Amino acid sequence: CTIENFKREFFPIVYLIIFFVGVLGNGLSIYVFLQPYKKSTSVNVFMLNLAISNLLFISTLPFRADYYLRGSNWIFGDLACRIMSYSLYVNMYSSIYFLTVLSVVRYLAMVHPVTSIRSAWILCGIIWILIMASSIMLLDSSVTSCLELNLYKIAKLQTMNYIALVVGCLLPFFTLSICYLLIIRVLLKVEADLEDNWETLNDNLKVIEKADNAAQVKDALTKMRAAALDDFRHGFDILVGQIDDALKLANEGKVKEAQAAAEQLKTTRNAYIQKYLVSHRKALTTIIITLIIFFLCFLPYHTLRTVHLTTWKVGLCKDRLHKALVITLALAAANACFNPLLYYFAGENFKDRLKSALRK
Ligand SMILES: O=C(O)CCCN1C[C@@H](C(=O)O)Oc2c(NC(=O)c3ccc(OCCCCc4cc(F)ccc4Cl)cc3)cccc21
Ligand SMILES: CC(C)CCC[C@@H](C)[C@H]1CC[C@H]2[C@@H]3CC=C4C[C@@H](O)CC[C@]4(C)[C@H]3CC[C@]12C
Ligand SMILES: CCCCCCCC/C=C\CCCCCCCC(=O)OC[C@H](O)CO
Ligand SMILES: CCCCCCCC/C=C\CCCCCCCC(=O)O
Ligand SMILES: CCCCCCCC/C=C\CCCCCCCC(=O)O
Repeated sequence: CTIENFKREFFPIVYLIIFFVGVLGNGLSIYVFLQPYKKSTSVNVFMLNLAISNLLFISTLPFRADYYLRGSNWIFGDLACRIMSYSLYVNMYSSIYFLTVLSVVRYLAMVHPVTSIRSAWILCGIIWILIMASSIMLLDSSVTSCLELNLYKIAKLQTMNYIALVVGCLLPFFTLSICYLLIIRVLLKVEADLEDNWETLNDNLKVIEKADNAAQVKDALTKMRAAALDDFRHGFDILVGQIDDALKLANEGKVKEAQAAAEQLKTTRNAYIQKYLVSHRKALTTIIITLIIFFLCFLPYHTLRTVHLTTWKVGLCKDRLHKALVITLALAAANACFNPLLYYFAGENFKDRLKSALRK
């Protein structure tokens, strides 16, 4: 079949690229995750678990590459061949679940009604164990054609596919869709409220900026304090305190100095606004990247995988569908080197921590 020549030319290249990009990205990421960072949240745990899984899977891609460079011949043993499948599917579904967990955690962080480090490790251990246990029949106590689909494997894999498709791909993707919905909702409502607070404060600052006497400045500062009342919370409302100082000046009759005080109070409020809007932005970013990962890496692969299993026959080549499966399989594997784009653009000050970790 034509697809066999295609795979022999295609997989060595893509796998070894994924290996090179993935060892670099994950080793660097893991190094950053293991270095001490004071304000490190449970996010750090989930990313780290993902990174480690991704790296363990990447350590197998040379062997796969080897298989195809030899003309689809597995020279390693039966056990290494079983480990190929075991690593591939454990890493796949572990990754999907850590990513789902990371989006959920990041949503909870914006809403905050926390995941501690120890709890994050327990949740990770449970994910590891459930998925390793679900996968052990890939390790059953032919092999020359290690990575192929054959007629003895097809009956088991049809049943295995049903369950892995539903529970390991569609259920987490559904969870991600709900997460996106919830994050958009929270972000829009919170940003509407932040606009209203900013605008009330700016109204009163404009009033104070052109006020006739000290009583008027005092009244508008009082209204400002009423607006300031109602996750760092601006160092326990630092702006609200500075306003109290300005109100003292007002009650002393110092109009010019109270106006001067009010006019630098414009910026300390948007400091608060941003300290609590950056978490909402982190969650939006996490969910958008993760959904792109699903649409690129996992959903086409599970679709075509299912159709391939369903329509498979030992005599027929099925070249277009099989080639589409091969390319989507490559994208499922490439996820292991994609995941640091998440770490970098949606980690916890990851660019800062990288700069600090590499500087001599
Ligand atoms: O190269 C090529 O020509 C193309 C690929 C050939 N090829 C090679 C073959 C191969 O591997 O050798 O695989 C296929 C499959 N495999 C599956 O359809 C499957 C379905 C399920 C499955 O489950 C593993 C354990 C999952 C445990 C789990 C985790 C969860 F998170 C939730 C539930 C569960 Cl149960 C493994 C494979 C389907 C179609 C083709 C092949
Ligand atoms: C991944 C895919 C399926 C995402 C689904 C897209 C649609 C169905 C989602 C994405 C954003 C969602 C909206 C987000 C915000 C709100 C405000 C809320 O007070 C009413 C529901 C409403 C209007 C949601 C409706 C459903 C919604 C439009
Ligand atoms: C040939 C086979 C190749 C295999 C390649 C080896 C893969 C393992 C690499 C790094 C492990 C990192 C160990 C991570 C330990 C995490 C626990 C921890 O130390 O805590 C983390 C953080 O500091 C507080 O939560
Ligand atoms: C930056 C590292 C990323 C590595 C990504 C590897 C995944 C490759 C996925 C898609 C590439 C598609 C190439 C298709 C070539 C078709 C050739 C042909 O039709 O004969
Ligand atoms: C140590 C792993 C050996 C296998 C090679 C894999 C690539 C290296 C990946 C991560 C190396 C991290 C180095 C150890 C950091 C210890 C934590 C610390 O520095 O405090």
